[PDB]
Amino acid sequence: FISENVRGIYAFDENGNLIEKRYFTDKPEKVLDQLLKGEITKDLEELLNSLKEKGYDEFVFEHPELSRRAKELGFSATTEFPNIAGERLRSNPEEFLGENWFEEYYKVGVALTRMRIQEQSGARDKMVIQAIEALDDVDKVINLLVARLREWYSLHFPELDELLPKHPQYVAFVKTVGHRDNINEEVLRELGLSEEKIKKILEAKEKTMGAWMDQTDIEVVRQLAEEIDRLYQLRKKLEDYIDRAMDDVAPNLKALVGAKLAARLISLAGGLRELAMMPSSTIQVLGAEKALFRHLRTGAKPPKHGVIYQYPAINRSPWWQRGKIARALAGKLAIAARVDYFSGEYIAEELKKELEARIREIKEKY
Amino acid sequence: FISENVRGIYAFDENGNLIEKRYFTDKPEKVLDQLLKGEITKDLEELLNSLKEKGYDEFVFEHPELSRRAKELGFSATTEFPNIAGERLRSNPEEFLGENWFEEYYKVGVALTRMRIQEQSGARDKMVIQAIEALDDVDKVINLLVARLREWYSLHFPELDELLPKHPQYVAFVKTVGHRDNINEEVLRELGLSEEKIKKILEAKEKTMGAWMDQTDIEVVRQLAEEIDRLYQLRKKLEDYIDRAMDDVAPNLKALVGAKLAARLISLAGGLRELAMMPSSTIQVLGAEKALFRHLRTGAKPPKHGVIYQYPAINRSPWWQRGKIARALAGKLAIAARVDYFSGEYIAEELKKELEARIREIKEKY
Amino acid sequence: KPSYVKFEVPKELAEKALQAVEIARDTGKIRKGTNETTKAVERGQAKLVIIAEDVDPEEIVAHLPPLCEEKEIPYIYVPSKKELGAAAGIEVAAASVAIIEPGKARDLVEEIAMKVKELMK
Amino acid sequence: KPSYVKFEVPKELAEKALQAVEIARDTGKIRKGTNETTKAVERGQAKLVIIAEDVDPEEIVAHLPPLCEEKEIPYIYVPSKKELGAAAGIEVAAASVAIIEPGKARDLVEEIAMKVKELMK
RNA sequence: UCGCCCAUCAC
RNA sequence: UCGCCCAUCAC
RNA sequence: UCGCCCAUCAC
RNA sequence: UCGCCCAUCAC
Repeated sequence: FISENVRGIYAFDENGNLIEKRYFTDKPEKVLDQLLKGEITKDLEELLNSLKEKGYDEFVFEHPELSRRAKELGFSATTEFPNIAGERLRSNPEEFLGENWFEEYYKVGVALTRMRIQEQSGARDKMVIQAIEALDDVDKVINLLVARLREWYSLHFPELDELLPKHPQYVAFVKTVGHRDNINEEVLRELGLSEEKIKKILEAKEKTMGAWMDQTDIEVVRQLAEEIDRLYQLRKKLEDYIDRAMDDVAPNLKALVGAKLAARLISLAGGLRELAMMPSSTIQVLGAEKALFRHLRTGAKPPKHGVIYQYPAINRSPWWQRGKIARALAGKLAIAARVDYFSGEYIAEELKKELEARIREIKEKY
Repeated sequence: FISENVRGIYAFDENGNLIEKRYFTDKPEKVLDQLLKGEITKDLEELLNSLKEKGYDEFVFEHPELSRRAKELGFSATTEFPNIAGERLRSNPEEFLGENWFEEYYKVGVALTRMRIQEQSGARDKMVIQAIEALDDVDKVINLLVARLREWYSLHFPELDELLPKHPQYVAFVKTVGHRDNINEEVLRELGLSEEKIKKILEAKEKTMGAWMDQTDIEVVRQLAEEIDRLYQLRKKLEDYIDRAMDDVAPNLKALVGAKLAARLISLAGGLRELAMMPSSTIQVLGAEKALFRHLRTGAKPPKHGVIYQYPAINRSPWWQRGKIARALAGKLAIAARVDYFSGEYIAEELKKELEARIREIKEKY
Repeated sequence: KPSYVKFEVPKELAEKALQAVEIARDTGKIRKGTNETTKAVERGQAKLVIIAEDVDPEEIVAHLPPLCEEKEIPYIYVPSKKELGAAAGIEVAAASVAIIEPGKARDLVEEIAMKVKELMK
Repeated sequence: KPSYVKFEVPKELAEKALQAVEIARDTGKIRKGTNETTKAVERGQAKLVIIAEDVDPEEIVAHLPPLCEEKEIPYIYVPSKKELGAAAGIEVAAASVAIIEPGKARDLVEEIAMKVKELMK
């Protein structure tokens, strides 16, 4: 009844004609992975509710678990993979996407293969900063090797230097030409030069004042141009890395302790400003409640720990370790709360490593 | 320039005249909690875009940290709490809000104050099912005690029972009016009855067939009506709990192992489906990298743990327990994935309590 | 009653599958508990799988029925996990049990498979 | 350059804040380290607070400037956490130090407060 | 030029 | 203890 | 009817 | 050791 592909979502009847079609409201790989692995997304949800407004009460999908979620959503849903909606779209894609269809299938297939692995840094913005310094350093060494490439190739074709000002167009010219008699109207028009620019170059090749480099020499200058086109491809891999890396952003307290303790410390300080304004030797005892109250009013036993008690090394360990870990944890938390309020920048894998190290030190001690 | 209020957000000029004000597009009690603790909201993003498009730049706010989020995001923001916007708006709301402004202050202020406490039960869907049975059992006791109240009071004034059949209105009559010779035209309007109902009842004041209750016989019937009034307040206490707690949703893996580790483990399995299908013995070794390779290909010792080594009770921990904890963690992890994937209910603090009992037993044994 | 069941049954077939565990254990090849059941399920090798009706939380076995469609093997349920553990010879409980080789019980496991293929339909 | 050093410090008064720590050490009432600074910066009447210029992450002391603007107290800084620890008289480091009573340092705190209040203005 | 194992120690 | 796919370096 | 001190075990 | 606010109830 319903089926999905690279560009959209389609409903066909039990005789075999189209009822309705949708396209995705987010980037296609990001929505299609959910629909491929078996879970529901808003664009398929709006289509199947359009079929419910149009008076269809029974539904047939392709994936067994998307069908399982569809009945849990309140629908008479079942699974039959050979059904007409998918059978038509996958048999005659040129009827729906036209005679170029495989190019859009390609563009999302490679992107899904780039997405079906997890991405989690401890230093993502610092890695982006080193990629930004690499982008100026790469452009700066491209400029250096291009200055040598201009001067050395000017021994063999000196008229070229003023004639091709655009640096990557000079690099790709020397990469593919090598020796000056491989210059033809065809290869210059494949390299995408204008008929005007091709009215020169060829005029100069018939009259050049340059010297002679042998076949054995001029391939070294061709290899210099090929390694500069390697550097220009690395330049794009740096730009495309940053274009992904700016999606992995997060708060620190969620990683160092997680919501059960993070939202408790925020609520017992009344707010996240107030938690960031607190000392470790009060963050230790936030949510000690009746124990903090009577340590004041009746001068009772000082509270050893508050709501931090259910931490992964307190409610489950010997008394010797329970007191020492409580204040060390509250120290590292007083750093983490100030980071998440005043700057919002991510360092929490190092705050974890230091709390691994101090608890390993508590282990070699006790 | 900006002033910060409950009846929307406001902008005024250097001379103290209004420019524009806008009303909120999420629940105002949540919009005030953000703006009071100093983070900025969508309706104020729109009001400062309106103020920018009018041709002003000097964006003085009342609050320092709201002004921090504004200039940290990129706006031309400063701070003065006594600025001419707040000095006008809070001096005379009548010029801007309308004369009943205190109703709008009241209805959101009491809601914010009822809302300023955080929530973290361990299995809250079960802890709300018991309140749905409490609503069934509360109407069940009301529909029992009011039958006794009807039968006893109808000894003295039977002309009311078929005339006030809705049980709360009969209880309010027997609580507040009580003895039949108290009945007059004014106290029935102070009870909220209509003229069509007050022609009757007063009809019976001169001619009832009921037999006499004395001054402290009617008292115990009033005590019963005064306690049944509190059972209607208990019905409000349950209605106000159900409207707050029955909208909750939380993932289990996100609480048992923490969000970043859960999200990583889901991808070393290929998906959350696989993490909900696979055995604990395989879930134990997911993403061990070249240690799993040499166990298969080279016939080495099996790895004790994969990516579960990053779990906050394995990563820091001494050798005697690291393997024992990794096995029980892989079982309890396989359960949490099965709950998030097949059921969509929350039990994660129970799953933690059981692994915490097993960790205490590991200390008690080794 | 749990979510994961796909067809209704009386004590019919179910008491015969519990009886098959009581003779496959010492004439054939068997495993007990749900992670060993799941190893023999995922790598296909379980010829018949038996699961309990009273697992608590119920979710720990909820994969075994759809995963037995995905690999094409018969599955059945029985009324109590403690009695399934006792049929598997152990002194605790078992949420599931897996038959790798029926031993003497081949005609009996083939009856169970042939009559469960009347219900998986 | 960290976000908390919000005014440019000259070749004067910085050494006078270092000296104010040195002579309060045995004669006033004083706290050292940033969490003890934080509680004596909230509670009772602090007189002056001192920070290092090399605190890293800067976020741990980045709270001290806005916390001084809410409560009408002056702050100042000195070139190193290791020198600020040595000024307090401990052989580790200190990110900050707080004065509760100046002892000998009372005329130094009065000169620093007068000169900084008209610098930042 | 490269690899393994027993006892003891640690997270 | 063994199988296949696969990069890279080499004869 | 209730509290306090000291010695001691498990986590 | 010493105070301040709080609900609900008494001799």
